[PDB]
Amino acid sequence: TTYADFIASGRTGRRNAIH
Amino acid sequence: ESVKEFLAKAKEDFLKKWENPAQNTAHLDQFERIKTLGTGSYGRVMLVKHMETGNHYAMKILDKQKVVKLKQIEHTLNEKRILQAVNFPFLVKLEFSFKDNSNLYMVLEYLPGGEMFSHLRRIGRFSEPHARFYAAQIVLTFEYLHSLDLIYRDLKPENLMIDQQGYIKVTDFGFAKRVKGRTWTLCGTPEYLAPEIILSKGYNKAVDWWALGVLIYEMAAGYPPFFADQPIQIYEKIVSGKVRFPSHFSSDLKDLLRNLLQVDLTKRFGNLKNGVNDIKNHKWFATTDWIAIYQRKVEAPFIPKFKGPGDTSNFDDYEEEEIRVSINEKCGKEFSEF
Ligand SMILES: Nc1nonc1-c1nc2ccccc2n1CC1CC1
Repeated sequence: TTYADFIASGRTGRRNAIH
Repeated sequence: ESVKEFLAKAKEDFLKKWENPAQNTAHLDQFERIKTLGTGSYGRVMLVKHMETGNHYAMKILDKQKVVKLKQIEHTLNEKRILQAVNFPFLVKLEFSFKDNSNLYMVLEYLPGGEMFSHLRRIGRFSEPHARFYAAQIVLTFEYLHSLDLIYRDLKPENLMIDQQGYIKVTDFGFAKRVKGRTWTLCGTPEYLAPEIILSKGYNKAVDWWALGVLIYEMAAGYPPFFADQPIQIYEKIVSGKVRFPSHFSSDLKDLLRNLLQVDLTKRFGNLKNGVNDIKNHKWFATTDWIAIYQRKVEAPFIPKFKGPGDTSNFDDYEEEEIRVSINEKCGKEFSEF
């Protein structure tokens, strides 16, 4: 499922802004 | 017609403060350091207590030397200049600002309810009426900011605080800019970047409307529309012109999101002849009483548990670092107007 893919990803924590 | 009238007076108030900014309104010695609430590219945010009043505040601390190294001087000056000039119910208030030899300080109202981000990840997702309640507050906020020629550029759940009444306050104006034409800076959060930013084009306020589409999707699904392990893979997804919606999304929610997450600028909602009204009059918002949201009369779907004005249970724990003040002034000329 997409939820399981998101949870197993490296981007579930706070995301830093880029510049 | 009353919106036009309200915004005209809002512009007059803003322009007075924009042209003559408040400067040096407090000093570090007037605050008691409590706890680090967060650290990021935005430097650090500290919970502090103002000794003269006993009020708690969230103090954003920026190291002048680090801002210079990151080429963020103009962005930092924009942030403070804009924040001290704005006034809206869904915007965090800048209470004080000052600088010393080493750092810049922005003292903001403290929201112990914490970030929408933490609640969203824990709960998993918000039901459509719950997501709609927050989305309506963002719609009104952008209508206010855009009328002042301001582009926000960093919409995400991490930047949305939940107040004691369950309403939101937008924080972090680090990338906010006052611009009448187009702009070109590559800035924002990977998941929330409009395709025109990724493709190095000149862009305008329409990027904030695309970011609203990403936020609504994330609140209602529990995950963003474009995600991957690395930013590059996220950028490829964004520019591909393809989006997949969970089966639980209503027909109205999907229609609204196809119009916000629209790669074609001549077709993106918020950017057409009818402006914000294409969004406000969409079927997904038929139940939204815009005045009642603005007036904070609508019952909030979620209210954070009140544990005291200085409670930090809604924030994570960070390593406590000193607030070092050099005996020598750093970057004096660069931050003269702060
Ligand atoms: N106001 C605020 N009241 O509590 N936290 C506030 C806040 N103000 C901020 C300004 C800029 C970036 C993050 C900010 N946070 C969230 C903290 C986790 C870092």
